[PDB]
Amino acid sequence: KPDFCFLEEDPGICRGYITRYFYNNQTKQCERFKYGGCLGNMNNFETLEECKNICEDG
Amino acid sequence: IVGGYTCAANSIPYQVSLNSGSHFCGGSLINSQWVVSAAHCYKSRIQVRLGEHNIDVLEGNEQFINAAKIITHPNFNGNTLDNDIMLIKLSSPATLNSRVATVSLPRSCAAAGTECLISGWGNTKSSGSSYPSLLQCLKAPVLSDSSCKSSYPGQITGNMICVGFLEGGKDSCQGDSGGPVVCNGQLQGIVSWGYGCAQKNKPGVYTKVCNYVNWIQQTIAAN
Ligand SMILES: [Ca+2]
Repeated sequence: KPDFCFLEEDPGICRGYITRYFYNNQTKQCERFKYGGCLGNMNNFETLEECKNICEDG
Repeated sequence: IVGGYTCAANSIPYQVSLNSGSHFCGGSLINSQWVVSAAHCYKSRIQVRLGEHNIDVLEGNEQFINAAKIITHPNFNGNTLDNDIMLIKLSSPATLNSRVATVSLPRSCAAAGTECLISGWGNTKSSGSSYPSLLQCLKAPVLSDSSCKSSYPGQITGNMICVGFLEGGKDSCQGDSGGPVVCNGQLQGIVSWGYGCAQKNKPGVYTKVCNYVNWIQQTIAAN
């Protein structure tokens, strides 16, 4: 897994309510969260499939 | 909207919900076939929900119209958030009157102290999370560029205005983006960003709509 899978989730400073997925390094699984639409981190994927591929093992 | 109150059903005829399967952003109907929103709320496919109140129940007054064209500002900066404005053209003219109405563009910019109304289906909790099914309203005054710039050193462009209360408690929050800030019957702001929600000395920063009237008129009148 790339380093970014271990970055904590970050909604950002924008006020949008956008559904995205992040690898919860604690529960060790991809989960859903709400991105504001701006200035987050790399632990932010548009689909759960993508996330499971890169961070879980797909 | 944090620290606000539930608006009377269909009390904000110009407020629209942006949908791509669920509610992600807000907006305002400026004319029967164009909706103003924020650039960071961009998506390839978007449906505009007009006449809404309770976004979770089909109440019968709503109009579901799809976007025909989506135009973000040429100079939108994804980092500084400068020029956070976007125009959406509806594929069919909205049937206007009473529960669905347009908002007027600014004839002059608003001066600090002017009282406005901010509405949206965003988070109501400054600490935890809580999303209302019903439309929330908030009355807040435009802050001075001085206070805004001191609140956010190095981060305020001339295309942004702080609206809110330095003592916190009231503010817009996640889910409100693209939403309307109307003062004296004119659209003056678009919910953009802010460090957290309702935090002390961290008011909400909005796109200064008066800096784009000419661009808006031209784009509409040529699309
Ligand atoms: Ca409804």
